[PDB]
Amino acid sequence: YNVFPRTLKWSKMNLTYRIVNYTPDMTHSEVEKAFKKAFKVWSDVTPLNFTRLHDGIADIMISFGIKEHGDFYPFDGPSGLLAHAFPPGPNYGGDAHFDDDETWTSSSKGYNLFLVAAHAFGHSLGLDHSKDPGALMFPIYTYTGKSHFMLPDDDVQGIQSLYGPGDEDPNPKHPKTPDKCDPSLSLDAITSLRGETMIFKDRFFWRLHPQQVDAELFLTKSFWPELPNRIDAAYEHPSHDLIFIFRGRKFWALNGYDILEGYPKKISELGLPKEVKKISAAVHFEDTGKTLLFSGNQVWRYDDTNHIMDKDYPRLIEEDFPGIGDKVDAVYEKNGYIYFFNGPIQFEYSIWSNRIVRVMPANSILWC
Amino acid sequence: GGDEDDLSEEDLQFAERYLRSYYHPT
Ligand SMILES: [Ca+2]
Ligand SMILES: [Ca+2]
Ligand SMILES: [Ca+2]
Ligand SMILES: [Ca+2]
Ligand SMILES: [Cl-]
Ligand SMILES: [Cl-]
Ligand SMILES: [Zn+2]
Ligand SMILES: [Zn+2]
Repeated sequence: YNVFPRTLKWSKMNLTYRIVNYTPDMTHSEVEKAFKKAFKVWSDVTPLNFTRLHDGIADIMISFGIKEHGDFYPFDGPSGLLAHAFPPGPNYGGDAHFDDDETWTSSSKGYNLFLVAAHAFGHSLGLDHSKDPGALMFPIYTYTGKSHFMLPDDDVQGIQSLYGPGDEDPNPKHPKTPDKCDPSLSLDAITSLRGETMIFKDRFFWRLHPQQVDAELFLTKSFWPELPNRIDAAYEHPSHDLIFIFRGRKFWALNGYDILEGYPKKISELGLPKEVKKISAAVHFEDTGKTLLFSGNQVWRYDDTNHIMDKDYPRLIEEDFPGIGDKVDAVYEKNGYIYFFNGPIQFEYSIWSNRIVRVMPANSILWC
Repeated sequence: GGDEDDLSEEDLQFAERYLRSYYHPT
């Protein structure tokens, strides 16, 4: 998190707001419910408290504008700048204006008025932009998800640096964004994508280019709004330029930024039984056209080329790769070496000598 | 004197931003 210079703080807990005008794309009530939801976010974790006025002059003055709309800073038509806010202060201070060239909705369409407000209200309460991609106060918009909204920990920490906490936060457990260097870090799925390493953990993935040491951290819905937050497993078909992604019984094929025709499919179509309710980890071998799919203590070998499970499967992980425990969280392969992630550990399995070369902390893929 | 609001305005206004980037790229 970041606060503003001089630590611009409201000195009163009971504040006021006023919705000057409204977006055509929404109903007055749908709009009032949003902003009210948006302050609730901040109020739930601070001594703060918000009261809507219906006339005159409030602390936070909320209006909708187009292009040049009053203040020296103009809006930019559709997309681009979504809104802006001023830090706590006397007049323009606390205000937030929203772009009216936008399709405001309370859904996954247009731009979510409640999401954009929650963010922009933060500025109004003294929070500057955060560098954490996990934070609400991150400079770039991303539709969080359909699921019920939780305020990220970075934000809770930042706002409480100013005011908080309050008496009863209705759900104390706020999502921390993963730590690349925590030696207890365990991974969800791993894949190559266009030469780079993709490492999934929660609602994020790291992308780590062979030539970099610090990976970048994306939110998964930043790339693929449609995919879930947590991923079970992932693998690539490189030559065919494509990445497969698993969660529960659904699985997606993706070419760069878009889902393929008629995905997701059920894993049953892959030949798996019905009692198998998730793929834990998966790796494709371009050499041979086959894909390993791990589930529980078992492993399937599917023929990615000819679309059929190999015969003699499933087999037990403990037979075909002994000594890596009986589960596989994530796996990828590189140049004859398979990397098997079991909790905070990673095993380097040599196909060549058919055994474990070395053993190392899972996060050492993240240059830790 | 002198008479002027030393904190007349704030440059510290900040905007949220969504890129105009586009789907269907192959
Ligand atoms: Ca806009
Ligand atoms: Ca104001
Ligand atoms: Ca997994
Ligand atoms: Ca994999
Ligand atoms: Cl995986
Ligand atoms: Cl903003
Ligand atoms: Zn404005
Ligand atoms: Zn902002």
